[PDB]
Amino acid sequence: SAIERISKAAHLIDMCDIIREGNPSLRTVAEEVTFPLSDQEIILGEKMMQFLKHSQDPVMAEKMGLRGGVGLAAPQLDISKRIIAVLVPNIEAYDLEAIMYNPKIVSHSVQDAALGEGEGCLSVDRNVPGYVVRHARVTVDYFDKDGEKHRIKLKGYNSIVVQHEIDHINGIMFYDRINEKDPFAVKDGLLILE
Ligand SMILES: OCN(O)CCCc1ccccc1
Ligand code: NI
Repeated sequence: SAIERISKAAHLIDMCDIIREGNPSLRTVAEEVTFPLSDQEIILGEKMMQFLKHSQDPVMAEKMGLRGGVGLAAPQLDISKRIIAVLVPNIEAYDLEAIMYNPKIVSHSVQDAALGEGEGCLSVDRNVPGYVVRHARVTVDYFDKDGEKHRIKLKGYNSIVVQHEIDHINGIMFYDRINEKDPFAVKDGLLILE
């Protein structure tokens, strides 16, 4: 069991725990978690966040052969649960740090946005150029490990990152939102971030 081994106290998540394109799990819609959460579901959230921090540490990422990341979704660990972790650094130490259970976008702006540099994915071993078109702004509802409900409004990079992870729990990949015809086309109402 993926969640079983990953939740072991001694286990440290690394690239070998992350599945890549081709694995059906990434195109499957993750199942919602029920409350109260099991101890394993809470630990998994914590393990995920620990992974993000490790991936962001120079020495850690190096020793563990980790690809840097600011977000991670359970499906990427072959665990089909609606659980995601986000850790966006400020340029406190973080612009956004959260472990979200059953996250859901309850409202979004008409205006769209996309990173000028485009996007990458820990489960995708290749570069796919293009603007990943997303909602500029979103209001997201989610539950924390204690089952408490949170409603937040995101913009800029945080908005992009959370949408990328929520897409994972819905079986969607970043390149699914890039314009096939013109990967770098700038449509009306599209806000390029940079
Ligand atoms: O699932 C997360 N992951 O593969 C790491 C990439 C996170 C990310 C990077 C740039 C723009 C949006 C999201
Ligand atoms: Ni990804």
